[PDB]
Amino acid sequence: INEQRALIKSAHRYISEKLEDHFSSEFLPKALVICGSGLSGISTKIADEPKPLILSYSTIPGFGELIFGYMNGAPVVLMNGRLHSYEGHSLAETVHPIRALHLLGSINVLIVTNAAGGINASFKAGDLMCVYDHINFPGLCGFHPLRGANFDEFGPRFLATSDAYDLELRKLLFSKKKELNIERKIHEGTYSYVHGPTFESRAESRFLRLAGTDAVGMSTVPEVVTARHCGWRVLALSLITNECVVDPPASAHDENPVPIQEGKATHEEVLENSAKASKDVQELIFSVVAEI
Amino acid sequence: DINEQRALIKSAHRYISEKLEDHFSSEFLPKALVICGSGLSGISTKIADEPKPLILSYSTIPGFKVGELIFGYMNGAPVVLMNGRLHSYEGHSLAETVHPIRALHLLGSINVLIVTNAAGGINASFKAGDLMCVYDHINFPGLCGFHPLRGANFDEFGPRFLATSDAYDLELRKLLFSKKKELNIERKIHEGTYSYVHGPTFESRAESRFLRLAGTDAVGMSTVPEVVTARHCGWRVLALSLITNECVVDPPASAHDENPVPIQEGKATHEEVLENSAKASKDVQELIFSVVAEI
Amino acid sequence: DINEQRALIKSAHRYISEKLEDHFSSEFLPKALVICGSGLSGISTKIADEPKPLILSYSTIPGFGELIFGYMNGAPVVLMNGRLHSYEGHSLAETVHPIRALHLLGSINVLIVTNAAGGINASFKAGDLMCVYDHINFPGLCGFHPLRGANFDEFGPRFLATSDAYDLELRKLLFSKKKELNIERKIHEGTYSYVHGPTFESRAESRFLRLAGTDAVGMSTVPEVVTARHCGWRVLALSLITNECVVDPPASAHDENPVPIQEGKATHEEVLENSAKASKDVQELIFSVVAEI
Ligand code: HPA
Ligand code: HPA
Ligand code: HPA
Repeated sequence: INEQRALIKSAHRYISEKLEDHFSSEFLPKALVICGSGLSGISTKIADEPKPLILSYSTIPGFGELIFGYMNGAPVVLMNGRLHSYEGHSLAETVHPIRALHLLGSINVLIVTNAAGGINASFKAGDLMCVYDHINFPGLCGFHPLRGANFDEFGPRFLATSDAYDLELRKLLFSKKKELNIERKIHEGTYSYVHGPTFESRAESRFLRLAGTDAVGMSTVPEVVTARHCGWRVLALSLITNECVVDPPASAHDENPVPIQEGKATHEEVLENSAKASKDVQELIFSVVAEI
Repeated sequence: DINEQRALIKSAHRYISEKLEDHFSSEFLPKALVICGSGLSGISTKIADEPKPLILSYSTIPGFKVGELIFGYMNGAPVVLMNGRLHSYEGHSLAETVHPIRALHLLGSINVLIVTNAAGGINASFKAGDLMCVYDHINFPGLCGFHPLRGANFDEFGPRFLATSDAYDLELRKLLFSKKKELNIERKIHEGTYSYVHGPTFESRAESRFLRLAGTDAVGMSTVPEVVTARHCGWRVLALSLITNECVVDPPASAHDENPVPIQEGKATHEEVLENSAKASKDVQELIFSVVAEI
Repeated sequence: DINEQRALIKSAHRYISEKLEDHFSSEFLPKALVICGSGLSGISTKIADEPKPLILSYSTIPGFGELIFGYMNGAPVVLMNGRLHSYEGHSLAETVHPIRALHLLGSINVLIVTNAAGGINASFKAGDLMCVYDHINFPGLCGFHPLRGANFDEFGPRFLATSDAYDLELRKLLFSKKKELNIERKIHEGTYSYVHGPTFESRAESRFLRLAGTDAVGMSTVPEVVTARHCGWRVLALSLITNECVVDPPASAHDENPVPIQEGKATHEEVLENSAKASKDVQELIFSVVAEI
């Protein structure tokens, strides 16, 4: 833990010095925006003045790029590039940026998006889901970002997660949907984090629905839990990029079977629907960030 | 590396056995191991002063990591107490966590594990302050690969494939309820299923709802690896959970609610767990003290 | 680490390939890998004497129990006799290594795999078979996943669908051969749940598995299935129901005439006894199926 602490310190030391050298007045970001699915182009919405700062991950200790600048009048930090647990990284590596950035002392809000399969039978690809709760499946079984010695200078040994998704931020999001007259459906529901990288089988999706899942994805919950451990408020927004297949597969006894490949999830589909929802998601987040 | 685990178990047992020989006048053959989790932090005081008990710090015993083992007579019965158990969420391997059970099994006399812990109430009828006699468990991490028997089998202790459908001895549970009645303890003792989850987070609302749906009556971050290991060694097991808090299961306030309930309302805290553990300690302590005397 | 796994896979394939070329006078291109789990331990005896089969002990193959290469019912196959179960402490990469090594031969397009399983579906009886047409990979959902790590781009996609994991035509082939062979043994079609083991499930765990949609539970096979699919192979999976899981709640301390909690408990002895009983049928089924893959 003591070496993790050193890495986090070194990272903060590097970042804060770049900031004070780059910005005329002290740059104190209010929000970290993990620019996942839907948010690939929101950095273009960063204001020209003051000139934004772009730090490559490669030059930051423990860390793709961080972008520092003003967005709709508000000072933010953007993460373009994230580490997914299915790539083999430890969860400490995944959430290192949150802990490093916490040391700036100004960030109080995490805004994070991701792609997700719709488990709720009412959801359609293209819909969004504002996350109000989650199930951390890997967390229940030992794959937990807080496993190990507690970072006492950050948060408590035992962290409650029944209050993870700030109600006021969710109300802010829906007020901006209405204000912008965005017609895209925004559900409110439970996000289940599963490790991946497989898409769910039919039986797995049926299990997840039975378990109370509205949408399933392969990221975000470790970052949410770590941000909550640091005391941050969290807004999480899922893009429903595909409808999960839940019907039993064709029986060998069926006269006219539905092909088992029919409607199967693909990364191509995820990418295509992420791009379609991108303008709405970026404009929603653009509006929300000003009022934080 | 089962070899190196074996070496650790053997050296720990060597150390313990030799200390017992040096300390006690007569041979000391404990019949039970009591793991003193929540509500049992004080039961070491009930160990008889005569003959003088032996205290072994985890720091002085091989393989033990930290915490102490206390060897003595409780209510006329020779026992070993474990104070200061290890937890997986702290980063220890499950091997490290259950190592004490294997080391103590080599004394050849222990045939019962008695374990206590704190648990969140998942069953809607449970209240803070209630107890739950455990009659079944769900080993969630174990199903997924975080399992105390993972690795080469300790064939000198038990079978490669261990049944767990019979983990919680019926006669010991009946004894528990007998003593409850004998002691006139008015505190409720439920009978139910304990689910082991890794922690160290308290469950989200959806997580608790999932646990409830899966058949959980109480949830905690300990005990099941020790139970499974004790069963692999062929011991009987009595497990008792302190319901320290009622898990929040209702959905959080909707952004569309005009009169939303604060999402932090009723949130679990370690402070509440400690406070309720303490309020229950007297009853839990008298209960176990009474049980050990009748095997 | 993917560097190391790739080196092992390359070295294993080279060793196997060289042995095949020396051993068989004609080029040997197996079309199926048969993982000879429960019910299949004797199927190697149905390998044709001519051409003489090649047996490769695991201890001589890099990264690897024996591999048997030969002709079965006219078809070139490789048999895995010996598998590595995760509960023994092996990584999932080591467990599925043979599939990636053998994929480099460039001819296998089908995995046939058997295993023993506990019946979770209340209608299943010991002695029944279950043709798998879906699974739940509980360990995989929670992080214990054979594709965890950098992706093997040479084999398949970063993100793999598993809603189509159990080939329909192969399942129809299996049931056709059951009919043709006049096998009266029941063959269910349902969902296999993989759990780590090595414990047999508690009553509460089985009850949980049942409500999750499990028909049969076992401690193997799903990581192999997922890996074969990642390689683009078709999969036929067949479980032997070797015991009926204990699911009823245990006796209450308040019961007057409690049912003994030990009654009906699972034992490895029972698993092996029932695997033995079903073995003739399972071998006859797989033998006839490979002729048409
Ligand atoms: O169907 C899905 N499952 C898991 N993660 C996902 N991310 C996008 N779609 C999915
Ligand atoms: O709510 C809880 N969850 C998990 N472990 C616990 N130990 C006491 N309360 C709880
Ligand atoms: O009951 C069982 N559970 C898990 N694996 C099994 N393999 C055979 N029977 C079982």
